[PDB]
Amino acid sequence: RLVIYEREAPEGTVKDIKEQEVYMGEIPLMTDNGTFVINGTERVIVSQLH
Amino acid sequence: GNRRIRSVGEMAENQFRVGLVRVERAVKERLSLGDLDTLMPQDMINAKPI
Amino acid sequence: ATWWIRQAITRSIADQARTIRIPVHMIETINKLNRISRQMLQEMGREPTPEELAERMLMPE
Repeated sequence: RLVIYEREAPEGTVKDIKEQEVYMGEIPLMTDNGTFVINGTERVIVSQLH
Repeated sequence: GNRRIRSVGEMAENQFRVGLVRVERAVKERLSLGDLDTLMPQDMINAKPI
Repeated sequence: ATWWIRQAITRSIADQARTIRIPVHMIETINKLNRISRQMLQEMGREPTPEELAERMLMPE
């Protein structure tokens, strides 16, 4: 949602454009068994200890 | 008790976070100049960086 | 001077910012694709095939 407030006025919007679902990247998905496919290659992301 | 266990879901969230921050730089960048009803939440957000 | 200074900067980036030096008409041709592929990318949801922005470009495509 994009809002534009009136110039020098108590916050009221001149117009607001609700841009339906802007696309930002494909996030990889985890398979039924906990692996990922990244380039036709099954990969596992090891949990980390910090 | 002073070592802690992340995993895929947490670490991915941190990476997508860092993805947004670099689209935040670009969002404010464009909002510096923008006209009214012309542009929309699309002309701003770049998916390849995310 | 603002035009004379901003001329020399951008007219220089055209020449000596590239390892393989390209003409300015290529650099503006290129930006056309990047600005188009910012639209085409999200505007579609996948992204443009080499023959999709071929149409949206006047170029021999």
